[PDB]
Amino acid sequence: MLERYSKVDLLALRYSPLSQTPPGIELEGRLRRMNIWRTGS
Amino acid sequence: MKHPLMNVWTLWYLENDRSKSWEDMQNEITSFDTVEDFWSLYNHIKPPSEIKLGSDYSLFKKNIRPMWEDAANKQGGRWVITLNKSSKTDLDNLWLDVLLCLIGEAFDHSDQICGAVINIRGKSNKISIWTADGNNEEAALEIGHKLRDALRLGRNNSLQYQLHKDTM
Repeated sequence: MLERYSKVDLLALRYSPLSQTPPGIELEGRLRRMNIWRTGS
Repeated sequence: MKHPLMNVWTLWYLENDRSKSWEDMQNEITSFDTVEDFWSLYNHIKPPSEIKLGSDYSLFKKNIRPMWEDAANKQGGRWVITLNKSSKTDLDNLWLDVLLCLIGEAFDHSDQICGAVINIRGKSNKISIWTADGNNEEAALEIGHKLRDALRLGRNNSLQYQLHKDTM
């Protein structure tokens, strides 16, 4: 039960402001370098 | 305030390149240990339907690598979901569901799960859940049947467990 989240639970937190924070620039750099960075983000 | 995950998870991206070796095609992207940090990453990466052919996404915990050579996988095996008659978003949704099952720790034998891999190929796409012990039938079977539930797989979609190791 502890540290267990259902699909509904996890989805709810998707709209959390902390879930809205964009990746750091280093990570973003790595994502663009791999070309896996989502377009128009 | 962030909600902690049971495990640290690491995203890996494989880009198929004839020049480099199987292991060297794999690229470690980032690690996270909270629900919020997961969504941050997931919202800002291309879905599986949009990545190059021959490429993989993989998510693994305990700093385990998506490689045969890793000790955590050597005695392990995997449930393999071959996707036939699946849409691009069916793929994206099924992959996302697998991710949520893993980071959510939805399995009773969550200790046995090492990670999940999605392979993007033209002939056939595959999503696999890697297990730590191939000989632990009860753990595999529980993970298998719950996976079939959480993913709500159709009859056309096949689910088969297999050992990583090549053995007679």
